[PDB]
Amino acid sequence: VKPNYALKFTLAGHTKAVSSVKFSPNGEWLASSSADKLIKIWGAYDGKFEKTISGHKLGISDVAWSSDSNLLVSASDDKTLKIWDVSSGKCLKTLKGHSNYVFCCNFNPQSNLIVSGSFDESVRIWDVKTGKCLKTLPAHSDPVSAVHFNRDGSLIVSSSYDGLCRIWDTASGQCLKTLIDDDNPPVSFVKFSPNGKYILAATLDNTLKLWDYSKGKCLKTYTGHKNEKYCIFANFSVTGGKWIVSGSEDNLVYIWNLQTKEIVQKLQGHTDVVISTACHPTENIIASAALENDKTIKLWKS
Ligand SMILES: COc1cccc(C(=O)N(Cc2cccc(-c3cn4c(n3)CCC4)c2)CC2CC2)c1
Repeated sequence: VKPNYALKFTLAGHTKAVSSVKFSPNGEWLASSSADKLIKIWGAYDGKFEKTISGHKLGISDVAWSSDSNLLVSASDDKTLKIWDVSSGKCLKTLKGHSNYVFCCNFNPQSNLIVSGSFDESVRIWDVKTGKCLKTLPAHSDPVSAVHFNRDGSLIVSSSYDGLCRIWDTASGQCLKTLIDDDNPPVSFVKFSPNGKYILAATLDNTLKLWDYSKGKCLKTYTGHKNEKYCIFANFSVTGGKWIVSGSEDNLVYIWNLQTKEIVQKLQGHTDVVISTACHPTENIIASAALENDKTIKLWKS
């Protein structure tokens, strides 16, 4: 069984490389962030431009939705995160604390906390309501590429150019596990599986790996794409077949069968590295976004 994703919409508006795209949990919206310092909101189903959210002083590298689809958090080279009320467009809080560029961010499932990762090689945990830092984890010895909460929010997984994946106790801040394979390439992305059993990790040796967190073992490897230079998002696609989805530095979107690890589709159309992809929560829809030579977001439907 193979999907037949087909291009439906191309979304133009950002004036520099796109950084990160995410679908709202309620499925209505796509948020994008960009090196152009802007957040843009788009209709998830029609690709129709909705509004621009502005305020960061420098480029934004990541953006993420609150559980109720009402808030965004963004991570920027201005060394802040910003919490946004999407309807009003207002910046509710500016999170100051990192000493270098903030590269990655996420809400916990309860959306009372935010986790962030930075070039200052730390991971910080923030209180959403007060906008204050609760914990600072001396997490890595190189820039942090990704941070993600597990299903009940009790765990944080982080990745770094230092070659490590680490799992942290949210409440205590203690390192619970360090994961690394036979080699030490930079780890450029990590996230928990939807059921929370697994960890999907990208390394800059053109490889994605599915880990059993609790066993601390690599279960699956996904190859065939190009990933040696940039931190490319990866996803679990679950609305139809169970796929792994990733951008690639050959300007394609790759889709693998999660179980068999075979490539089942490649999406062609971007003119630069596909840095970010996202999967719609209820429809077979993928959003993809590319770097400076391209500047567009594309919406594919299977
Ligand atoms: C983290 O340390 C590094 C070092 C060198 C390159 C990059 C990088 O991926 N990009 C591309 C890029 C741009 C914007 C956003 C992202 C990005 C953010 N996140 C991810 N990629 C995965 C999780 C969070 C990457 C840098 C761009 C070309 C100048 C990252």
